[PDB]
Amino acid sequence: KETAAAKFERQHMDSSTSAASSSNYCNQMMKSRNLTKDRCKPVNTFVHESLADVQAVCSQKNVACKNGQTNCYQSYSTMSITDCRETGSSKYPNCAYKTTQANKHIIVACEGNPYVPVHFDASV
Amino acid sequence: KETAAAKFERQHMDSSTSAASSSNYCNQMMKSRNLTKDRCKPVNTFVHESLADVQAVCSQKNVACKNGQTNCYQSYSTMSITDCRETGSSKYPNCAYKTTQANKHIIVACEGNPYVPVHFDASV
Repeated sequence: KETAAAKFERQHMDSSTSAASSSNYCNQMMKSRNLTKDRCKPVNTFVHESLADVQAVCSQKNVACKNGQTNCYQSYSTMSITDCRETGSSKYPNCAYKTTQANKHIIVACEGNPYVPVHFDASV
Repeated sequence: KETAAAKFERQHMDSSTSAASSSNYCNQMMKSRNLTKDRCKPVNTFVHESLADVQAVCSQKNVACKNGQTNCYQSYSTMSITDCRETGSSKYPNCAYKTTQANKHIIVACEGNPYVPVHFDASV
């Protein structure tokens, strides 16, 4: 069964780009991650920094997650992220996305042994 | 001297084809890619997606290489590859290959700075 730790890397990690490099990053990036498989996942954030630089956020500032649960942590440093949003107009099997490059702190939910990111909570 | 990745690119990149269109793709390719120069290489797989998308597996699912080395990576997406097997009848200077075509997940060894595919570990 795909694990929660691998799901996060599949949906949010991208260490080979320094940042989204063109307006098409999202449309392809999202599909290759199989995020358009059963339907337009509507919004998705990608991080272009090391898995370690990211797993390390799990030891950074502890913050309450948007769900009220307390396993979240916020990046001390800002990180290159690429934000991906379904456009009005985006429509399952033709899902379409606006790609925004940004540098901001991220919030991830952490769990298990290595302690690593299992859910992407938000960028600030 | 040919780089390990230029070599990877010569031994398995095949981006001009969606896939092998005949049982003779294999005999044709094995020879041109210089792999039958000193002996009949017995086994070898060609991948039919952009170099961009193979290099992209280098940020995909970390997996252990056949040798225990961990700089291997498994493709989130399945890919069309053509499998080439040395046939009985094949006799070095007359190498013959069985051509097998499928859509499967691939495993690459990655190395250096750009991080790129240098080794074909396996298809799943």
